[PDB]
Amino acid sequence: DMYIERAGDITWEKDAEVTGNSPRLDVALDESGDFSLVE
Amino acid sequence: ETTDGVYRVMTRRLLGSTQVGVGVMQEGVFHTMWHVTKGAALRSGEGRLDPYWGDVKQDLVSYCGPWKLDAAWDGLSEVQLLAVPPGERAKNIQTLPGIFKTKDGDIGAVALDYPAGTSGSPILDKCGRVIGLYGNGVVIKNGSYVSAITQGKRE
Ligand SMILES: N=C(N)N[C@H](CCCCNC(=O)[C@H](CCCCN)NC(=O)[C@H](CCCCN)NC(=O)Cc1cccc(CN)c1)C(N)=O
Repeated sequence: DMYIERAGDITWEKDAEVTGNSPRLDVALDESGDFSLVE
Repeated sequence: ETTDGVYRVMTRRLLGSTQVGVGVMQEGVFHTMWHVTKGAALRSGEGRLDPYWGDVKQDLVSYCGPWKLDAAWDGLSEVQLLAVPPGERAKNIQTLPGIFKTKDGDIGAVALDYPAGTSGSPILDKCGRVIGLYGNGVVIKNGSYVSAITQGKRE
């Protein structure tokens, strides 16, 4: 049995850490909601 | 009513108290990913939130009303993942999305790796609008994780 708990406001943070790449990937989405890579 | 904001989704059916995901309360509707709740009802204090809409293929579900989140990545600007990891304080991470290219169009994707229980954390634009939810993704050639920016449709 699941319950929810507030964790914060939804707000842009001005001096947030910046990280992560920006890959462009060919993918397929199946009927079960799973993404898979195309190659 | 229950305050707007980002929420942990918890269960006590497993060992101790376990965070299975995250979601967004906006305009009286709770938004999370289908694989977090499987469509089950949720408790909010002494109140009950009943599922209203969901779709396994989109991996989304809304409670108490229809999906409300309609902002979209602009395809150019950096975004922020408001990550809410299990047992850890909510934290904003800024990133330039990549792209999932599919036969039915392109969507943004964020190459950030967090525990499974972070599923449903919101991704925001520079105006603070939720442009989608984190946690439905792929593992790429080098083993790293990339999540779609998964957004619903507002009726
Ligand atoms: N593998 C990683 N380095 N990171 C992921 C980050 C998970 C963030 C939240 N999202 C999830 O837990 C969804 C649930 C299922 C949603 C399905 N609609 N998960 C995923 O999207 C992917 C889907 C892959 C589809 C491929 N067709 N699943 C995983 O990754 C599991 C995984 C895969 C490889 C290795 C590990 C190592 N424990 C873990 C992890 N499992 O820790």
